[PDB]
Amino acid sequence: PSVFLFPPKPKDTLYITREPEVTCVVVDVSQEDPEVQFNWYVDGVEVHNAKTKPREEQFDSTYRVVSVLTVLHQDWLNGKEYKCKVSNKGLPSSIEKTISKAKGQPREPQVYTFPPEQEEMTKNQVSLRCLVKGFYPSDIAVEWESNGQPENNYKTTKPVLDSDGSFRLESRLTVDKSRWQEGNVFSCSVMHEALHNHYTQKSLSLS
Repeated sequence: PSVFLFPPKPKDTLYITREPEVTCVVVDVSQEDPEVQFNWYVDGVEVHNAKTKPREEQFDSTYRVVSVLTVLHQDWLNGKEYKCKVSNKGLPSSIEKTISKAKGQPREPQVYTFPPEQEEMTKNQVSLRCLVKGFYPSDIAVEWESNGQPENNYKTTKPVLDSDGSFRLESRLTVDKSRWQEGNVFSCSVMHEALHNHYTQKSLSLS
């Protein structure tokens, strides 16, 4: 009977028109609905604006209950503590979790792009690489774009810790070789709190 607490999507905290939320999940292998209750707290003060969904059966036959707490962009970025406490109805025993933005001087990402490797120029689909390093905290969003429109066909690694305490990750965008050959510009878009206006972009095209 275990509880998970997830931070907001990094993009949501960095763009004020987005709706960042923290997410509390209860996973339970037992059919018996124990009628879980959530208490939420921001820096130890209970709040009441969480939206909790009904118990649902998962594909693996376990049961999960999801509770979402809307958060203020600055509240997350200023290191406020989000506490999820879970109770079965009228039974005082409880499990809690706490998360918060990691502490430490924010550091700006450095962004590198790489064209496809030439022994890949024999394939129908080629890869573009965006390497991002030197950043703190780990909270970051990496996306791609071309001709002012999003590219969805990318995979991004989990953040890895370098030995100076800053993080790094790599994204790879897979596109049809014809698109790369026709001279289209592909932008790696990087969103991090330590970047000016939380955004920078590096661009890649054939010459």
